[PDB]
Amino acid sequence: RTTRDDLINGNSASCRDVIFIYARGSTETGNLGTLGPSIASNLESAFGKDGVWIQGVGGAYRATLGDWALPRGTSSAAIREMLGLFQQANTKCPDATLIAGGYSQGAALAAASIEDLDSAIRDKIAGTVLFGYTKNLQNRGRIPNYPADRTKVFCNTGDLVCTGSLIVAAPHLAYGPDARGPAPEFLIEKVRAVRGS
Repeated sequence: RTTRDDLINGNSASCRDVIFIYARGSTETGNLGTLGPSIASNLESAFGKDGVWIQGVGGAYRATLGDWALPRGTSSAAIREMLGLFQQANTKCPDATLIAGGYSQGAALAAASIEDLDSAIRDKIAGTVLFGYTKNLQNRGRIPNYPADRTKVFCNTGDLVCTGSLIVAAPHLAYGPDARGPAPEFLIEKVRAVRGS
């Protein structure tokens, strides 16, 4: 299932405890792409189907390859889309713990959105996972204004985007195992750290 709009479709009277917002890579389908579904499945196993809402960044985020060369690593329209989703989560479910993630252009999108986000909302994101982080070198493996302890970066050796080049090499397409194990493990651990249980 490459398309998930649980936050947009969800009833505010029955908010999930955890809301995951994820940005796909360049040219990927739906709003979750290749890695999102694996992460989602594992989050559901941990918090139960009604305990977590999975929301992909769709709308104006078209994941156009060329946009990864723009100043922030994605388009302004895409940043506004993801910011809007964080704002919707905050208003619809004030008590939900947030988590986020992004792959390739989506990782730059996640970082830019989190950087611009109002601190009160940003501080609700218990953990963020980034795969093939295009701004890894430039930002020294961090997301501006966001704590290192809540950030996990998956950058493969040989993935040129992690060392400053906008070129797609084989290691950039090899994040499947991470999305199936360590990424959801990290997100689950970070949520439990603040929510207990």
